[PDB]
Amino acid sequence: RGNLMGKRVDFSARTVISGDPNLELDQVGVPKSIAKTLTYPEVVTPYNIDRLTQLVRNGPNEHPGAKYVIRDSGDRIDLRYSKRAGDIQLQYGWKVERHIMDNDPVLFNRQPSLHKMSMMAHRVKVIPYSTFRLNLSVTSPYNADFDGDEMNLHVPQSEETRAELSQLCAVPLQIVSPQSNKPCMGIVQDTLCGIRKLTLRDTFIELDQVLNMLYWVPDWDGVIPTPAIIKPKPLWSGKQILSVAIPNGIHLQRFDEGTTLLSPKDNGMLIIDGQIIFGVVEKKTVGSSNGGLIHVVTREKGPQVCAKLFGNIQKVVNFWLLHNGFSTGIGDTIADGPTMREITETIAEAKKKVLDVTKEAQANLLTAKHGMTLRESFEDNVVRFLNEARDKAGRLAEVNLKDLNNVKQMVMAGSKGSFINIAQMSACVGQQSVEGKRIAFGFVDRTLPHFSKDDYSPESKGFVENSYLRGLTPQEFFFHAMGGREGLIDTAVKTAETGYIQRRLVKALEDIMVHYDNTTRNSLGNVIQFIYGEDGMDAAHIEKQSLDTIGGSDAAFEK
Amino acid sequence: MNAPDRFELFLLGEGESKLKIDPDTKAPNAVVITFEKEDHTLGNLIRAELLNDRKVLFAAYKVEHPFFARFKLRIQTTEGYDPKDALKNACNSIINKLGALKTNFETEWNLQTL
Amino acid sequence: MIVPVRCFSCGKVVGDKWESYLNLLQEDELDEGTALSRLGLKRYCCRRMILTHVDLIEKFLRYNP
Amino acid sequence: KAIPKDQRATTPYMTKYERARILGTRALQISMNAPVFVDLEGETDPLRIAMKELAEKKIPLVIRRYLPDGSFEDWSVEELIVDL
Amino acid sequence: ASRHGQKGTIGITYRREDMPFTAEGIVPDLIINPHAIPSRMTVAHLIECLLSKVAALSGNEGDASPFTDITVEGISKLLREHGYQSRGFEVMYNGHTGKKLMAQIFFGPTYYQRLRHMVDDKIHARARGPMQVLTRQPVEGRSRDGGLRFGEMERDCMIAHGAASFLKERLMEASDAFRVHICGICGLMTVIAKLN
Amino acid sequence: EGLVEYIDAEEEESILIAMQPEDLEPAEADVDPAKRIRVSHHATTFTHCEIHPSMILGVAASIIPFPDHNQSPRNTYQSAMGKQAMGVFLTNYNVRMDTMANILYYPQKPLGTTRAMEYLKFRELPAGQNAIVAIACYSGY
Amino acid sequence: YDRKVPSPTGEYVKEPEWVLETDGVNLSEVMTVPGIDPTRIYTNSFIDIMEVLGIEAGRAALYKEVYNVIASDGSYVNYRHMALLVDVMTTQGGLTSVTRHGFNRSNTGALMRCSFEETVEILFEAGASAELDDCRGVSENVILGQMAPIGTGAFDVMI
Amino acid sequence: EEGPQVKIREASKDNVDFILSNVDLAMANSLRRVMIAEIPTLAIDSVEVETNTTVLADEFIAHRLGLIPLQSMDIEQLEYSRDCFCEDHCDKCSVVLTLQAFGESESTTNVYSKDLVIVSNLMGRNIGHPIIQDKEGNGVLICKLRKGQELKLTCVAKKGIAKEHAKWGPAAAIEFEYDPWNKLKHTDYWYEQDSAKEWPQSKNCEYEDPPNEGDPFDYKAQADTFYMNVESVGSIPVDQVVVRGIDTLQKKVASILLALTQM
Amino acid sequence: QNAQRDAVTLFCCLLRSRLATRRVLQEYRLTKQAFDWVLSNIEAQFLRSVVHPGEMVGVLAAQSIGEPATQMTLKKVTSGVPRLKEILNVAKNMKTPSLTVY
Amino acid sequence: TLSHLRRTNTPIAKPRQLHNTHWGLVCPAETPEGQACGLVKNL
Amino acid sequence: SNTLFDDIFQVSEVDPGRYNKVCRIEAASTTQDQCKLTLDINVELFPVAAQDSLTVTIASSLTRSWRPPQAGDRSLADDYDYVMYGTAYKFEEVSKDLIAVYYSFGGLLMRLEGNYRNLNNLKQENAYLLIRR
DNA sequence: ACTCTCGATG
RNA sequence: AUCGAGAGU
Ligand SMILES: [Zn+2]
Ligand SMILES: [Zn+2]
Ligand SMILES: [Zn+2]
Repeated sequence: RGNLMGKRVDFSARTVISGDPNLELDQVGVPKSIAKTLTYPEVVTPYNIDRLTQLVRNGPNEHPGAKYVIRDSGDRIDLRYSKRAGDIQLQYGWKVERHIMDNDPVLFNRQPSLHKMSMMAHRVKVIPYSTFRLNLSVTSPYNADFDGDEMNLHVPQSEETRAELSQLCAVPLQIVSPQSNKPCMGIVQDTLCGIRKLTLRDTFIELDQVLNMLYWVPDWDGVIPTPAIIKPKPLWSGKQILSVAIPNGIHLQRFDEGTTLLSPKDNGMLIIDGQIIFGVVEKKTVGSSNGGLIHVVTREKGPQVCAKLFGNIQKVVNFWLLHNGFSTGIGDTIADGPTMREITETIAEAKKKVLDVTKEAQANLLTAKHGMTLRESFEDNVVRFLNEARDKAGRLAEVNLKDLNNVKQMVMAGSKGSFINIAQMSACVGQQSVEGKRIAFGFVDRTLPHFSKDDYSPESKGFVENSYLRGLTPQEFFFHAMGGREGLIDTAVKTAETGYIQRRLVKALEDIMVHYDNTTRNSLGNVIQFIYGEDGMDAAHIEKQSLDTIGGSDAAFEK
Repeated sequence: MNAPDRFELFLLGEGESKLKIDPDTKAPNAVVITFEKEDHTLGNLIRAELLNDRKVLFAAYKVEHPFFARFKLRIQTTEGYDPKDALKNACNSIINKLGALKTNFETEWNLQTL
Repeated sequence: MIVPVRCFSCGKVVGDKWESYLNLLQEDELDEGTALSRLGLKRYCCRRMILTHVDLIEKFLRYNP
Repeated sequence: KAIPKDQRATTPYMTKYERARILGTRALQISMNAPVFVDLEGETDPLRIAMKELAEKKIPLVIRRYLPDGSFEDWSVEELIVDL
Repeated sequence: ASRHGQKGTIGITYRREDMPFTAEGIVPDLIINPHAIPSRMTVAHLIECLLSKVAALSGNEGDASPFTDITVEGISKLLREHGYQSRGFEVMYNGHTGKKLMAQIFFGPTYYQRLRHMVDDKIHARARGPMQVLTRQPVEGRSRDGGLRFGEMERDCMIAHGAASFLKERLMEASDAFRVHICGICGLMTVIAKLN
Repeated sequence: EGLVEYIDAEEEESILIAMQPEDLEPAEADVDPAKRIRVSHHATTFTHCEIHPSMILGVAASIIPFPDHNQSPRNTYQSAMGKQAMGVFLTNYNVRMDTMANILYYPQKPLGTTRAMEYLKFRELPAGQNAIVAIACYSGY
Repeated sequence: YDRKVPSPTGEYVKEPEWVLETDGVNLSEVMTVPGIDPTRIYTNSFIDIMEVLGIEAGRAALYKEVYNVIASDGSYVNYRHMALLVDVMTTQGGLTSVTRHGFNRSNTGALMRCSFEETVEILFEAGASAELDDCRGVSENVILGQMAPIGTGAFDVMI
Repeated sequence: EEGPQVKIREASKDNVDFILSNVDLAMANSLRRVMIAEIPTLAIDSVEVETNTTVLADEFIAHRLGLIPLQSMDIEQLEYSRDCFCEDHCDKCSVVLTLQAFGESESTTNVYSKDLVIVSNLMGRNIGHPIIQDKEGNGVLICKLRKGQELKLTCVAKKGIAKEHAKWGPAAAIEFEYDPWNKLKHTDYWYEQDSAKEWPQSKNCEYEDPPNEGDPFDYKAQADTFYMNVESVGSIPVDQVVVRGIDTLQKKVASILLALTQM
Repeated sequence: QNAQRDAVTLFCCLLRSRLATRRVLQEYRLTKQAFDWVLSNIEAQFLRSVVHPGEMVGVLAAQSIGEPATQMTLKKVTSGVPRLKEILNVAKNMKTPSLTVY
Repeated sequence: TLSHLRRTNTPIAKPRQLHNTHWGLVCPAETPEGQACGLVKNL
Repeated sequence: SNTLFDDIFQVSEVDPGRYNKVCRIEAASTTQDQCKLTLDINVELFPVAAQDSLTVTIASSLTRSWRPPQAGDRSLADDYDYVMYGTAYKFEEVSKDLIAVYYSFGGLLMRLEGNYRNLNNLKQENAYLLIRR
């Protein structure tokens, strides 16, 4: 287990990681002192020597040099010691362990490795400061964020091995994933809250920015496109410049709820030939979505186009934003005075619901729902009554927050957060729960020693009524604690139970593979599937289309 | 540790010239000036005044990455004008304002008490 | 651990204002909010530096040798 | 056993894996001063030579595809089709 | 990082000029991202900042004692009496360009922690080195220029990819790789290298 | 003088504890809307009242500014991290010879404090400084 | 329960129907009752399904359950993946666990079962019986540090 | 005179609140940035330590002296140590100081910047004097001593600039605002009810006119007029901070232009 | 050549639904030249979408379920992870049995 | 240092849950994460 | 080289849809009672209001980088105040004897509907829009 | 009952 | 070599 199917290994590195937006998707900012240490055996040849010798000359401590040279006999020349270390005439048919350089192929992984995607070949770009740096939108497959996450890096030694990494493994080829026949990388955080504000109709950008932005995009064709507006002051729309980043032969049609080829909600999406026609761009368009601009561009133009797409979208939106700016104050959880009155009573009327069911049940009138205890039915009624209270008080808050409320602004992008996160911050936080039920009776027939025995009312059984803003009360706080202790617990137990699944799943399947007859079989030759997937079709190359033979009127089938 | 010394921001290395000029391949009458060991203080000011002159078509700058102290100006000018002049005129135009200012401040500095 | 020379964010000198600050509280009997304004600290990055700097040095000087 | 030049089912297109290692094993030989059967418009890197050797089908290798009984078919890199 | 479970590493260092700046001349010591504030509902962080602003100004202690009559409002009503906007927004200027920022920004003193775990204490990197007596594999830990474990699980991923040769190269030429002799009959490491 | 009793878990069982003594036993007889929503007096029996509620918290979480206005597992994270915070661990660090000990250069008492910081001697031996922070998208680094 | 079923006219629409949900299992005797539709009746105990309706119906439920584990959280996984797992379980004739009893007794070369929970024994009863390991298995060429019959090593190269 | 124009309003020994009329923002900025980051100054870039029995550590102490404000009025006739032709320093590109203070008294002996001691031949130029604005007469609190502790040091101040390390900053704060009312609409104010009862009004609204509610129709609005205030640290008085800012800016613009001449 | 007919079946049912005579002509007005392109194009675009012999799906399928499994975390059913634990074990001893009769 | 002196440890139905009676005696928040979670408590 | 369409309209609804700098305007054509219009408009740059009478043109006229001025000495179809340029994307048969066209001026959308606009509002990239007085 | 770094003992 | 605290999703 530990020495034969999983060894410790030479030519490897490991470091803290941190995000860098001006770095192409498939790249990895390898810090210098590591690239000073790691080494790829290159064989002398007429094609290289001139470069190659200059390295042996540079010596193992100024970046683009090298360590060890090796000769016919197989004797190791050590470049840091040795009298003859500023000398040495490189002889064809020798080798030269050398400093990893820019644009080399390397396997760059994060543990745990529960994917193909947790291992992807990148493209080196050597840098100062001691962090493996990477592009944001290679975050997901690895499942990294930059609050400490440490990451490994392996280096190939063989010429064939380099190919294997650059040809089968590399980051652009993994973009569209077989796992869920969808793309596994999207556009996240800053970039994404931006890919949107930029694109509102309202958003207007005038000349001087336009020219920088234009220029910012590398693949820019150098043709100031003609401003939508020419009159008084010739502006461009957001959409307009973002359209530059979008290549040509790219066609996308969306349609959400209120969408009409006029789109008075700037709804859906319409894109014709590297040009955006209407509709805000947000996660549905440019997320790791199925219809996804990224699913499209990858299949249509090619992987390598889509790789360079990510960068360009990023660099423009990251910029515009940098000059527009964005924030979040407690003000962004505050809400309208008369709504904090409407929320209040919206809870209060639910507190009377419960009361009345309870006083009802206290008279043996409460009817048992076929097959559950009168006490089960009471509970379920109550639980529901305050789940619907929280959610109603919550929805109530979702509306004051105006189109400028920075929390909501992220929510509309789909960058972070949700309705729930508003609810708990601005409204009431809700019913706490342990093992599916509302707070137990640990003490005898009572929750805490600050309550009378036999007390099934909300307060007493773990309903927190205030918000994460106004603040909880002692009791509330202590129930709430029990909430996400359970949470933490099964979280770190979720990880152990599952860790084992993914080991076994792997070990049984493991040796299954599609053989050269389009069968599907293990090491014994015992057939398992007669066609892979039953259609012999790689999951990547596949997508949700409609079958219009299936639906609608015998008339309109024929119309 | 991997940290590069601070002086590598305003001091030119070995065979590294303040201006390295290349002619933009995509457009015509167009030019991309690399500026080494300089930053936004400079490129922004050049760009603003590189747009006041009415015989200029296009100008923009960008710091390709903040780690390094380089920046890339791109100028495209009208049929006739050679950007190297557009830039020269520009630069001079600036210097005259800065002198102008330097005087005018020193003028009004002197009139006040303390 | 001794007063910091020059405030972090802003830059303005402040290590010259410690002994003077402590003498405004304890001696002409003033609240920290006035003292801080008198000594020429009108921003709050420059302010927070004094209202906080805690003078542990007074307590390692305590050890003999 | 064997198998003829005829009676070959086995995709007449190239797998990515076949290619992958053909590009590898060639990249190898070029990188060890063995001859290049192309003209280089101006390349040094052993792989991107072999990419060009291949994309003018002048690579002299033969894949031997194994079927799961104990048999196989031969395929010259002239025969196989580089779609991808 | 902060005080409410909002851990974060430095991504970069900018000099005072390149920072955004408030009209009063002030520049921030540290900029966090707004995207890490909705999902972990770390509201206090925001409140602290509001309170701590007020306190540094008026020259008093910020009382953030838990179960109290202190209010986001109660603070905000004070922060105004002192001439800033009551939710700690301040108009800022992008220092690159001098132009104003289109959005107003949350700005205030917020008590931050420095944590152990710095980088230079982690940045282990090997390129062949010592090997354990028994196994002849590379050694554990960076304290002695050890390897990194290409664990069972990372193998699965190389198999997934279909990179066979790479799997051999990693599992042999780096780490364990040795030659033995073997009898062509009683197929065993019985044999006898009188090798010479 | 019998003003205070020592109560364990088991005896706790047979009592009634008041939270705040003020608002929890004067006669019943407006509400600044931004104040939180505490419950009511509904209880008459009160045998001993809680000293003050913050004393349900341990050493670490007592350091947190406003943990009530905060998701409960977040507080728990800070409480495993206040113990990796760099500061002055003891005045005499200069004279103790120990493997590995880090001390901050300009230790700074916090601006936002807990009443129970006083007994934890946190303002006297801080860990952390008092930064001007800006919540914003900038370079996207 | 809700259902999408053809109108006489062509349009797919919501005939809302009546379904009974149970707490406990005896397939053997419920589908034999009056009034139920035996052609539909479903148990979450796929194990029962097998022993009643034969293996090929049991495969289908075993999938349909695994699906509901995943789909209930939101997650989509493209069929073929789950299909394979399910199909590997269900091909020795019966249901074959993904623990050491099902897939690690299953007549494979010894070394591949070594590389999993019960290691030592498997080598012993391999020993005494005198098994012959094929060396066609991933896990076995990895122990021997050779090219694996995998993407790059599934074919052979020549001249 | 010609274009760019000034009106001083308040003026002190360290404050210069002025109006800067008729200019691109571009430059009002690039001035400010330079003023921060590019004007040269003297401060301590090498401490040579003989004996330190003090509480504090060697390089802690070092750090502090680095930050110490030093006279820099005749800086522009000192040289950068990297430029002169002398091994290490020379009184032509450095200024050496000494610190000797020894715990004598029972009652806690203080070491101020006042106790720094010019050694090197100045050459009769105003350079490297610990700057003291302190009323009681002692600059900075360098460090404290007990009964029997020493500090025995040798500082070496060199010419330098903010970009390299911020000790060479000659300026703290740089108040900066334009278009007090959002006439130009460069920002989009954030609000609960009234965008204009909810923010406040800078003193800078007095020296400009309102909008008169109804008055929209034209277009094209640029930024003249910027309301600054340079707070000097003392190394240079305030006037020179703005001036040298303007000069040094002008100087590196020169250096490009003259680098076309040279190509 | 029967298997061949079967795998394709569904793909065509789409193909014939899209490329049918009212539709080609009236819906999306094609022309011969473009049409014969659409045609030759699809064929390749199909061919490209085939599985490559070598594909180690064994693992791939495991991983592809072994991952989103680790992403589950929190109407009376055994659901998520424990259910997955139940199913793969081939649980005789199961906790939420249920019949569902129509 | 204060915290580590004030520490508790428990060897081995459901003991990891914050339990009602802990109110006032044990700290609700203070606890390590993961594989000893809630078994280790702080007073 | 020429002009494609012309009409005087009158505005009914002026619609701010959670937007300050843009309004979409449903306006109708004096003259022909088989014709109406829908227009997303920068109302910060060119104000507009209730019961208004506006003048329209389309054109394809008075494609390399966009130079600006040097045109305070040049040709301009700029007797008009407000002026945009868009691509066009759909030609919808309302059925009839009646037809509508759709333009996008960088997302500022347009709807238009009549039936002489046949040999007169091409299928094309070009489409300025010039709105006067 | 993933990969990690540290700190300790017969 | 054997045990004890922390890293990250
Ligand atoms: Zn300050
Ligand atoms: Zn033998
Ligand atoms: Zn000198």
